[PDB]
Amino acid sequence: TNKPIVLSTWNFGLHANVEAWKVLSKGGKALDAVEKGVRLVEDDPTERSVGYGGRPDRDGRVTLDACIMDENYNIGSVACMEHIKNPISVARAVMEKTPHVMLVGDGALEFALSQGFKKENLLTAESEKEWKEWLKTSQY
Amino acid sequence: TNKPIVLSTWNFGLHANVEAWKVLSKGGKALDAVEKGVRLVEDDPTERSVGYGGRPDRDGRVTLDACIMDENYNIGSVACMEHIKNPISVARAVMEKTPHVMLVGDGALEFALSQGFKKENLLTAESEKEWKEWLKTSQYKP
Amino acid sequence: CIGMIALDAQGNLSGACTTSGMAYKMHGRVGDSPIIGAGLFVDNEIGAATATGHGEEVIRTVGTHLVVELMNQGRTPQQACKEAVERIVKIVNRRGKNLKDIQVGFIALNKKGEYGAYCIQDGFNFAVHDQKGNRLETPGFALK
Amino acid sequence: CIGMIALDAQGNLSGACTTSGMAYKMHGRVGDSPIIGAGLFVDNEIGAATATGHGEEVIRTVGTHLVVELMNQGRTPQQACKEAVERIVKIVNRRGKNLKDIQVGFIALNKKGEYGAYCIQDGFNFAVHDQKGNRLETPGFALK
Ligand SMILES: CC(=O)N[C@@H]1[C@@H](O)[C@H](O)[C@@H](CO)O[C@H]1NC(=O)C[C@H](N)C(=O)O
Ligand SMILES: CC(=O)N[C@@H]1[C@@H](O)[C@H](O)[C@@H](CO)O[C@H]1NC(=O)C[C@H](N)C(=O)O
Repeated sequence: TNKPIVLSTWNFGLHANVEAWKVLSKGGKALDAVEKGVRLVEDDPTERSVGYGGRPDRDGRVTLDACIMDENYNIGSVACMEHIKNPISVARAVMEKTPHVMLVGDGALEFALSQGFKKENLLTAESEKEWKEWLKTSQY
Repeated sequence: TNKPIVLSTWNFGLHANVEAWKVLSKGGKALDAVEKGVRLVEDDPTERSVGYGGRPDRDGRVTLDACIMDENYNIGSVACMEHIKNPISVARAVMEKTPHVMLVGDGALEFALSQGFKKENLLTAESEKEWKEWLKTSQYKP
Repeated sequence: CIGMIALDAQGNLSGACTTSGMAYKMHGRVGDSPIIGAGLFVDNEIGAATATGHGEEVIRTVGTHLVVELMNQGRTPQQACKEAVERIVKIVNRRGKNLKDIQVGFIALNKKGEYGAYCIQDGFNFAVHDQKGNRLETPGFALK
Repeated sequence: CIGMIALDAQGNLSGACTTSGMAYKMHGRVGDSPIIGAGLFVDNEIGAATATGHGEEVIRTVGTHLVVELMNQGRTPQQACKEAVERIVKIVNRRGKNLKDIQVGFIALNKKGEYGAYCIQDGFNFAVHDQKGNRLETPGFALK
């Protein structure tokens, strides 16, 4: 048995893996390792397809989707949630703190706020700039 | 092969099957039959677990979920959508009229309005009454 | 929630699932009814299935996708629904929950027009209409 | 989107998936990333898988649930990802679409810590870290 071990998608997964390994190499839970690992990307504004710095929907709104699943079929999910930088952690709270497994839209934000997460502006100057250039080319 | 044939969940599925059969018995598409079939329940304000007349969330908002899938992997879905009586048909429009397969929340309503669906009050007097009684026993503060 | 699956005269399958969800749910709560693979799944080369009951549990086990893959592996609609229910049962147990608190049902149909159903607890019926007529049937259940 | 799956020292699996979704998507659009069985699926007795690429296609085929059920049937992580991708290829064709417009990939891990990955098109890579260290690997792909 080759353990511990972690796999993640794309080039930036190499960096996310380093964070997950800080947990895995010390005997920590896979659940903690994958949350910490992906939060790194959510936090980084230069990672434009995850959390902070994510390119918005056509209307200029940054809406995030995330889900988490542990070793015993417990699951949590948030979709189309705005203003919260770490949706993977809100998904973990949906899993651990509610009798539900999926919250979306306004209710997902409301639940996040109730859990102490802070409302932040996820739209970076760079993402806003690109969004506006897309509006010109697409003529939307 | 036993066909055409239609199955639906719960006792009110019997009455819903009759609608679907109006399509199936004349050789119509399964897709049309299942949409027509469930719309009957969505339209019925006395069936409180589907569409109009649905019991609201704990804050008194009626939000609907629905999805549809045809014979060739085409899919459409809407979740947590308000004010539209027939979410199954908005799901069908998502499938046929957009490059996406799932819209939720405000975005789902905007799309429905753009497709000509009419905004309506899905909360009935009966459901509102029951909701308020639940607030009393549960003691939840909306 | 009402889930409906059908096989038409052309021999084609389709399905629909629509609900107002769990009464008094948290704002923004979404169950299995709009999730492909959970509340509803259709594969024209195999069959179709739709689920009802506590949506959280159907999502957790990706229920209808499971039912259809079981039919793909050789089970009759009936056997597939039963094996699928039995998986939710084992998982409910692994999660230290009490089966009495959960209700999940599946109804399925294959390309031959054969159909079946199964549920965790008694009380669930489904309606079936074919050329012989429309009828209310009661499937077997696990919690006896 | 980033998807991550791991097997810890206790031999337990878990996974996480998070994204800002398709750039300039319609307001309210949801991809595969928050859908259990689509963007992510974990079963501690079998293995885990996560998907990336065009979300709509992963939802359509309930991709990761498929990958894990294949591992359950006996496939290695690698074979499970390959067959799953090959199912999206057949469906893409049945729907009259062009594979070149579609990118889907899966990475998977089983209880033994064996892993695998496969995708529709060249160009995707994934990072794997075990006791031999951290590295970027390239999976096979179907469109050649
Ligand atoms: C758990 C639940 O709400 N079950 C409802 C059941 O009591 C009722 O008899 C039937 C038909 O009216 O609807 C059920 N609702 C669901 O199926 C819930 C849905 N699957 C979901 O959102 O999870
Ligand atoms: C199809 C797509 O958007 N691919 C994105 C890819 O270009 C990018 O390199 C990676 C990581 O930055 O993210 C991909 N995004 C997705 O996988 C989309 C997600 N699965 C969804 O919501 O559909």
